[PDB]
Amino acid sequence: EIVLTQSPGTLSLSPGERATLSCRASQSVASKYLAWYQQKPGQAPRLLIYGASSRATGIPDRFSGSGSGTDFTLTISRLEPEDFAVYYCQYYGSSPLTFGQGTKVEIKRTVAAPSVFIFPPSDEQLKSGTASVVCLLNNFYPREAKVQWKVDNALQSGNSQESVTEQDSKDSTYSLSSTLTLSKADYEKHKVYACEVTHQGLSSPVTKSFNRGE
Amino acid sequence: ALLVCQYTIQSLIHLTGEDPGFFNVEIPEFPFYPTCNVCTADVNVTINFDVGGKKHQLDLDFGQLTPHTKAVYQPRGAFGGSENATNLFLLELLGAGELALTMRSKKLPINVTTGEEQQVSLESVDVYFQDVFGTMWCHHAEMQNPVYLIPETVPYIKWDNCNSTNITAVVRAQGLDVTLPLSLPTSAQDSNFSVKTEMLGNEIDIECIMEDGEISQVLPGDNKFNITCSGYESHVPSGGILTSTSPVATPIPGTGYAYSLRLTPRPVSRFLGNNSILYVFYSGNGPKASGGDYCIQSNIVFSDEIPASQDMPTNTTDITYVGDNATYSVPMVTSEDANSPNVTVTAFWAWPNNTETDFKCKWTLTSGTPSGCENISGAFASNRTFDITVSGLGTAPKTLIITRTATNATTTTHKVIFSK
Amino acid sequence: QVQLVQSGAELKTPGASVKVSCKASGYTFTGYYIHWVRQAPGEGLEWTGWINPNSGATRYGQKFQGRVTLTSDTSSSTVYMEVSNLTSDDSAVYYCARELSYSIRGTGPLGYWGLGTLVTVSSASTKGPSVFPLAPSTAALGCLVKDYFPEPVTVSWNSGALTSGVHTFPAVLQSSGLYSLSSVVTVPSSSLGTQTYICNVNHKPSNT
Ligand SMILES: *[C@@H]1O[C@H](CO)[C@@H](O)[C@H](O)[C@H]1NC(C)=O
Ligand SMILES: *[C@@H]1O[C@H](CO)[C@@H](O)[C@H](O)[C@H]1NC(C)=O
Ligand SMILES: *[C@@H]1O[C@H](CO)[C@@H](O)[C@H](O)[C@H]1NC(C)=O
Ligand SMILES: *[C@@H]1O[C@H](CO)[C@@H](O)[C@H](O)[C@H]1NC(C)=O
Ligand SMILES: *[C@@H]1O[C@H](CO)[C@@H](O)[C@H](O)[C@H]1NC(C)=O
Ligand SMILES: *[C@@H]1O[C@H](CO)[C@@H](O)[C@H](O)[C@H]1NC(C)=O
Ligand SMILES: *[C@@H]1O[C@H](CO)[C@@H](O)[C@H](O)[C@H]1NC(C)=O
Ligand SMILES: *[C@@H]1O[C@H](CO)[C@@H](O)[C@H](O)[C@H]1NC(C)=O
Repeated sequence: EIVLTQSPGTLSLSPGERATLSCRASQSVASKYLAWYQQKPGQAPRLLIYGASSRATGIPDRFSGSGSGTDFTLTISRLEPEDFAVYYCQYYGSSPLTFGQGTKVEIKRTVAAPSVFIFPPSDEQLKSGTASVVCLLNNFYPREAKVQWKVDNALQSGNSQESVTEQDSKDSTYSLSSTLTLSKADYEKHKVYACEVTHQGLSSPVTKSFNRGE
Repeated sequence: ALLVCQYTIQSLIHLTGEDPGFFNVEIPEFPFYPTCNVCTADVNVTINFDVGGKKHQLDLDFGQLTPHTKAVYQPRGAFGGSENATNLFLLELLGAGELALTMRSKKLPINVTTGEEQQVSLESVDVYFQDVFGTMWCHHAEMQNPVYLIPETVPYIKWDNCNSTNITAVVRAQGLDVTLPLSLPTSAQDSNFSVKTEMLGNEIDIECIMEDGEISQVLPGDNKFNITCSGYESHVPSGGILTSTSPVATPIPGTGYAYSLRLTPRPVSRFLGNNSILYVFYSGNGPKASGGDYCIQSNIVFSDEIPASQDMPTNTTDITYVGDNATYSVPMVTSEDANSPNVTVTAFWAWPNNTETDFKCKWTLTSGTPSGCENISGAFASNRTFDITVSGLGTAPKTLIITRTATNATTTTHKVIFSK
Repeated sequence: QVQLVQSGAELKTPGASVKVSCKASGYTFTGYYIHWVRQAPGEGLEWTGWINPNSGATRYGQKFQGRVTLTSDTSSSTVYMEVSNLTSDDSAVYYCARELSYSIRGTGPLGYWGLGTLVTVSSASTKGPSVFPLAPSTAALGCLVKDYFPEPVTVSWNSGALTSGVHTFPAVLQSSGLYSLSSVVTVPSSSLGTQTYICNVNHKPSNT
């Protein structure tokens, strides 16, 4: 059995520059039995390099391969937002096929302010007996943003969830959806509901609120 | 108890890929003298096994080797093994004085110590070779990484979905040679050709691919490429040639241009049985272009006759002497120098009709007086060269067969014809 | 031409009994090697095993200690996989791949990959999802899908339309042991009175 260790792990570089991802093998692996793969979030992986230097048909020129002995590196030269995927190094030829740990590559983007959209619970959901108020941050690169819920000027701490999409491959932005789940009678007992968003590039916390019954 | 070796030559068997089901070892060292119908050779085989960390030993016996009568020799003795280990071994004669010991590795040959241990790993195979002069040639093929034995993997799942052709593939001296005509929709300058072979039989599963990968650019006519087959390697490796019988530059769609693919997978054992199956998967490619994957299968049969003369390579030289004092000098053998512990030179008249009469001309470094070899003076002079001198000739084109060997050298043989 | 049409979205019991089809087409199904690479949500790809559709030669990973059973029939170009054991940590996405070209006994790089089949081992029951609309007001509207336990859940918008504005968020595991996600599409805020957007989520049911 053979072990492979992938060193970088996370790059988080600028839109366009050389990203040298390394992958070291414990044993003296043959110079042709190493591969490289690219898996975008949600999709399946795709072959990038097969003979350790050979590039598979269809692959871009930016994808260069290098390596011999135990030190193998793949060089992405020209970066762009369509390279957010996670890259793996594989070994094939021995009975136990070995993969790498992966290396998530992140593309930089200018500081973009998020657009906030608050959604009250639908009456169809109120008929079920459990209300949920959603708060939406559409597009923002920094990915660090605090979404504090507020009911009648009172902070809500443990009654809400948050979901963040990974950096998309078009403009390198993120999205957030915070769901505050309140009880039925609890929702009927309160009048206002506010979603406060503190994010870089705004210089001011942005609050989107609404009165119950508008 | 056993025999003592003289001029031992050890090999290093290296397995490529995985084990197909047999264990082939070629031995080109042993001498097979030319122009001799009375030259027999007794061969005993000793094999060392490792069952559970403890060493083992298996003694075989193939008896005399009649060169001009039988090609495939099945052993007629076993002193270290199981129930019937004599059907698990084949001693095949290739051309130019080379044997090939083949053993099926999916059935246990020995079981004397434990019963339910499947950690049997073959580590070294030793082959003895009795010479006509009495020399005890030996060979020691040692495994680089000894592979274990997985027996009886239920192999008879033969299947038939591949376009069948009426032609058959022949295997002569373990060497397969097939010529398959096929058609490809692409041209020659756009084709990235690639081929794979797979032979299925009773328990064997060999897989041959071209180590070169896909063909870079299919040149017009006679595209050669080396192919690597799974199992145990061999010199003069497997090869293939795709000769394009198509003067194509800008192909028109729909036209299937004819190609000629000739394959020669080298390490093909006989344990596939007659009417075995040989699959061939060929496919041209490109930027996901035409030349879709196809398949052609055909029956493979084994030739029982030797497709050559078992006589080893022999440099023929003429000597136009006068009178009766005819002389000839034997040069140095390939892998030797002045520092050689034992060097042997033997000679005998062509087409010998007696065993205990003609094979008396032996010479070592510390000898030179043959027992009963007449009118042949052998002097081991300086320069590490030998000097043969034949007396008592005239108007009779006698021929002499000389053979020289050293410790770490490859045994060579000359044929001198004394005319005029 | 190569196609690896994987089949199934399986929520399986603690005592394993599972099977995935992985239809294959577009080449000689007999000549190429098909591997299976599992990916658990644990930051890693791991190879399970491969099979030769010509001789039935199957090989499996040594970590599994004999738990996989990989078979294949050649009348229909499919390769069935079974991982039936006492499955503890075997909730992963099982990918069906084919090597780039020919190789000697399963040593080709995987060039053609399948859609992937997500199996999830859990002792909890199968919970049906609940969908509720996110009415708009200021140029976006959405659709919420909560309370579903089975992780595999998709959401379509306007029956294929709304490609450059759709935003489907990952699922969040609630303290009740279930998941919930929301999809949202941005709209020009001017064609709202004309265009009617419909949210079609398909896990067990399909609604507006
Ligand atoms: C070949 O030479 C090596 C060293 O030169 C020696 O150790 C070995 O014994 C020789 N082979 C034989 C068969 O004597
Ligand atoms: C091989 O071994 C057998 C033992 O039965 C013996 O009779 C025979 O002479 C041996 N062959 C030789 C020494 O060439
Ligand atoms: C096989 O490979 C060797 C080394 O690459 C080369 O010299 C030889 O020509 C090849 N065989 C053929 C038939 O071309
Ligand atoms: C020949 O075999 C190929 C391999 O699949 C197949 O596509 C083709 O249809 C076959 N030709 C005929 C005439 O059946
Ligand atoms: C079948 O095997 C026999 C050996 O018993 C051989 O003589 C014969 O040639 C084989 N058949 C063919 C078609 O080669
Ligand atoms: C050389 O080999 C012969 C047998 O052919 C043997 O009698 C002799 O003792 C050997 N001498 C040396 C020095 O090895
Ligand atoms: C042996 O027999 C052959 C048979 O043709 C004969 O030509 C030859 O002279 C005989 N004697 C020798 C020493 O070869
Ligand atoms: C020694 O080597 C020379 C090199 O020219 C050769 O002519 C000669 O025949 C050899 N033998 C003797 C005994 O000189």
